[PDB]
Amino acid sequence: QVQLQESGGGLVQPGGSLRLSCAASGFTFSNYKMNWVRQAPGKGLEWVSDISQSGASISYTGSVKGRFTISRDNAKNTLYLQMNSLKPEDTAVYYCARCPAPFTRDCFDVTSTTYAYRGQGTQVTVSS
Amino acid sequence: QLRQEAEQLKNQIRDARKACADATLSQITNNIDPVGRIQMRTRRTLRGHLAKIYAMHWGTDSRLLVSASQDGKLIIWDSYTTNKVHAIPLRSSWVMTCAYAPSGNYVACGGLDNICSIYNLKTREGNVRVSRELAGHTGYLSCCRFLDDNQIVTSSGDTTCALWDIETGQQTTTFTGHTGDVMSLSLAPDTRLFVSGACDASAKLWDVREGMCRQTFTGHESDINAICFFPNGNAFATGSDDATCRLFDLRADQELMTYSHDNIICGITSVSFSKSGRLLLAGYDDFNCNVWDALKADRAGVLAGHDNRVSCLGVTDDGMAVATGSWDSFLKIWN
Amino acid sequence: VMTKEEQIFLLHRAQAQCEPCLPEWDHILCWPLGAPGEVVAVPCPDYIYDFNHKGHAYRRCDRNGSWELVPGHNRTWANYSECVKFLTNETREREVFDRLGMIYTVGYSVSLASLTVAVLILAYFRRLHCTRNYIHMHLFLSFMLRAVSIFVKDAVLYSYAGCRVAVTFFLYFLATNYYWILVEGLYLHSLIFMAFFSEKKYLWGFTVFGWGLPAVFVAVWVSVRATLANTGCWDLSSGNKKWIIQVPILASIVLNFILFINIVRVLATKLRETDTRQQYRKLLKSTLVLMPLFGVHYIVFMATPYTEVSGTLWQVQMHYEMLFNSFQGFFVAIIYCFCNGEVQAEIKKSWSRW
Amino acid sequence: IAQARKLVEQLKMEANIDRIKVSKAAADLMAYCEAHAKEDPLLTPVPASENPFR
Amino acid sequence: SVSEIQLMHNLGKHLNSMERVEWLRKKLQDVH
Amino acid sequence: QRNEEKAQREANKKIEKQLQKDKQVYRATHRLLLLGADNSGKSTIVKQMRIGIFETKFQVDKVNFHMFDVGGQRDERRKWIQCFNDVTAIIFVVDSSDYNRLQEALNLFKSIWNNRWLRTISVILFLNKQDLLAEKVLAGKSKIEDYFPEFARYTTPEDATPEPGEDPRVTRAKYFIRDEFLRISTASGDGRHYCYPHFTCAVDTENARRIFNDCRDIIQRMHLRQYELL
Repeated sequence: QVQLQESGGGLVQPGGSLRLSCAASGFTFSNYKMNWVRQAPGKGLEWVSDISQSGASISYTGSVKGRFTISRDNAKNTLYLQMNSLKPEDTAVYYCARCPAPFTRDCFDVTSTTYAYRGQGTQVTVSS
Repeated sequence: QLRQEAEQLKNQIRDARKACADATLSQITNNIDPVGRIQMRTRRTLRGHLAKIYAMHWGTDSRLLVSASQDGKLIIWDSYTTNKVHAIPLRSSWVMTCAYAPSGNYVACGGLDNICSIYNLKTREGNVRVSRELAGHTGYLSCCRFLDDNQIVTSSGDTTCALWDIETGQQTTTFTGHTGDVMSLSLAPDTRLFVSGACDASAKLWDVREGMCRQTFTGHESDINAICFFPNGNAFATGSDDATCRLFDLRADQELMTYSHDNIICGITSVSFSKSGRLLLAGYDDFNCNVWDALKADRAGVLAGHDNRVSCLGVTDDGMAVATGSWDSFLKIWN
Repeated sequence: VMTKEEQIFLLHRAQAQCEPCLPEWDHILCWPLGAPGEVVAVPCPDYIYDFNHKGHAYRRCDRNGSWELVPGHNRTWANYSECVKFLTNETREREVFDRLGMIYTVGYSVSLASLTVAVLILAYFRRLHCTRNYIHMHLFLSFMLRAVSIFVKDAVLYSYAGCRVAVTFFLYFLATNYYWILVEGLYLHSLIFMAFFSEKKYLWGFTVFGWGLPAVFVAVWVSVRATLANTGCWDLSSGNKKWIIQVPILASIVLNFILFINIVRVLATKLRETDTRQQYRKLLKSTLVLMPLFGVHYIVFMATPYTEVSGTLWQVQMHYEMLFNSFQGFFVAIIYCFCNGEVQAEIKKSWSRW
Repeated sequence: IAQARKLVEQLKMEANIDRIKVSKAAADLMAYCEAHAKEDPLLTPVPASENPFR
Repeated sequence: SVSEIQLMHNLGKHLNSMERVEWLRKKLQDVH
Repeated sequence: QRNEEKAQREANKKIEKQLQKDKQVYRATHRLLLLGADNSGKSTIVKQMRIGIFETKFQVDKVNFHMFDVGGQRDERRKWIQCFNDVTAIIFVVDSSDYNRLQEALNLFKSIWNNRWLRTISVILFLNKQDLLAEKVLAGKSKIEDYFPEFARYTTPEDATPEPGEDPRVTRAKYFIRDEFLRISTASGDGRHYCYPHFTCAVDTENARRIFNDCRDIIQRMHLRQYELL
């Protein structure tokens, strides 16, 4: 079975550092263009960042460009999102979203309401 | 509490799967005589679809087949003489499915217009006319399968398999449980159960009488685009975008075997068994179909003769030939 | 200009007319009376086309009234040096004409070898049976009939039922190749200038134009030569009657050039809108491969009139023309049938399959 | 909470099935592929006398 | 002017002139 | 009896007569797919075409266009977008005013551009509600570089033809969003498919000519690629 169990998240004061880990299971991790998506309180799903099959090409939404670092570890089949600087705007639930097709650079439907290959999600909230 | 209880329920289900997984189909069937190199040649090519052929269905007599193209045509061919018995102009150009009734009296089709239109072939008037429209689905009709002249089972892109009464045109039973666009069906021989693969890597075995999901199978890693019962009806095979086909057994309830090749990185559009079920015929997106030995997972052979993506595949009820539609607007028959 | 036939007739007339020193025939002129001991001068005869007509031929009359003999011979002394002023005895055009044939005979040979294998490739492939390749097989056929008809002329006459009809085929199989290039240009120009051009609607118009319209002006030229000037194998110039073929062919070569400028003007726009240098790197590639197809070789020496053979214009033009005219069908087959993305895909597809 | 409330018994009805061994069910596919082997005109090619498509 | 036609004519006339000079040589020898 | 064979053959002659008759009509008509969002303004553009799925007809210079807007389906479009692989062009309509949603339209553009089946279809990309974009820039409350940090290092391109009475601030903004779409278009699109960006408002009396015009360029280049020119 395809399973994505995110870890990390919690309360950090603004400017804090937080390490979200997505342990994939039940598929070849090395093929799929893994993404990160988040849902603000009382707001629709939005895309945060992605990473290619081997980690070559990396993009970010721009709202978190320079503040967020994404890397994939094909050894243990894990995805990471290293947070550097947090803003109260960043309070949301982060879902570790996987690309549907295995060998394609396109990624249709990752921010969909009821996407199948997304994780359960971990609440990342920022306050003092 | 709900998340932990749901997860802990999946634990003994996974444990019972490993407990009953005593050996592997490969290990048991490693001593059987291989099917050997199978060479099927194109016997007839059917021409006259303007656009890509999206779906196709044989008749029970193994002679007439119906094909749908993305240009609003339902051409009913004569596979023996290569003649157009009928050409039905569909209201919506966008049609993703077609079924030929077991009696051959009516023919169905649907797509992005959300309606499984039934056409009456046996009208005493010159040509065919629309029998009834089936409104009630809120998603693209992926597949439509007849049970008998008055009962039709449909699938849509709104995670909804429905059973209809074509006399009243009301959705009698609705099957719910999929979390993804439902892409295909397969009715059991007795038409009491039907499996249904969806865009969530999970094929569900439905019960026609009850409307409840009897079993759910996972093991795929992407959208399931094709599904077909083993001819006895105690197993089925599925085809997904992760460039593999997995054979599942209802009574065992595991993944019996997988049909994947290192050089194949294209999804499967269509699968179908032979009449004996020994060959599995998977229609890949690399523009040709491959003939898998269902008991050894060995590539017996290849049906390479399509210019574009193979969209549909059928085997006649007597098994004497294999039709194969494609996006090159050409319907070829193999034997 | 003057036939051997005519020159024999003119000498015969002069001989019949011929039939102090006394008159006698020397085979070319009748000598008059010669004064005793005098040099006799006769104007170089009118009846000899090739003679210098400002000159005199000379004999000597004896004091004894006998034509002067050649020391140690029975021969009559004569001096024809002035008459032969415009004469020679050598070979310049002998090897030039032969070398001209030597080039294009090999030139049309590599065209025939490469085109015949090319037309079969476009023939038995059902997937390539588009209306565009339908223009190509007809154009490919034009350079084949051109390469065969020219071979026939050189073999038949340069090696009268066999020559009156061989010329007509040579002209017709040449006007069509000069016209099937126009159809190629008109077709490509109509795909780019007509807003959603109907390919199949006008496809029959091209086939009649490509093969039929050439036959309209070739046959009428035959119907004009025969009824006025039938003499010889029809390989001679009758003055301005040679413009009934050339003018309709030359009117095609200007239309291809006007169509080629229109295509290159548009293809310059398309590359600009797809960086200034990469426009050159692709515009140049597409413009050079459109030269063999459109036949813009011919526009260079289009309006050159009939010229003297030893002239440097005639020498270069024929060496330039036969070089390019012969190899066109060769260039077209490589560019449009062997360096073709679509064709190379299938040949390896059928190679890999088989 | 309601969505997950219905998930517990939906999955429970799936776990109550009388499952059998793979080995028992594996041999059934060989049994049907052997009984109907002779009747499949693609595993054993058919002479052109009774092949309608030839 | 199409080069093909012109060259054809010229070759015809070229051979005609050669025949003419061949006869001319004969007549010269006769007078000699 | 041979009577049934002739009647079967007779029907096929009449059937294939009808298919040829309707083949001319099918090939002569251009199909378009209309894409956008709730706030994109696809609804407004189809109103300008006065000359479960929604079929729009407009005739430009005696040429028929079918514009197909898909309404019924869910937000998951990775399996029904495969139907529209043989269309002339994808009319992708973007709301340039709302910068919050403008990144999502870039990802949607990227998936279409890089799709294994849509990788040969041109995109006639329309940036609607440019009127609402101008009033957003002039107010100054909404800052582009909050969403796009690269906008701080951007200048109006030299290939800019601003309309008369247009403020420089609008043109700098309205071309950064265009140029942002063309980064994806120019990254992988190599002669196979082309993007046709445009700036439309709700009060334009055009966008039918522009579709007709941009379609003619699509068909022109399709012909020229066969001739190995482009």
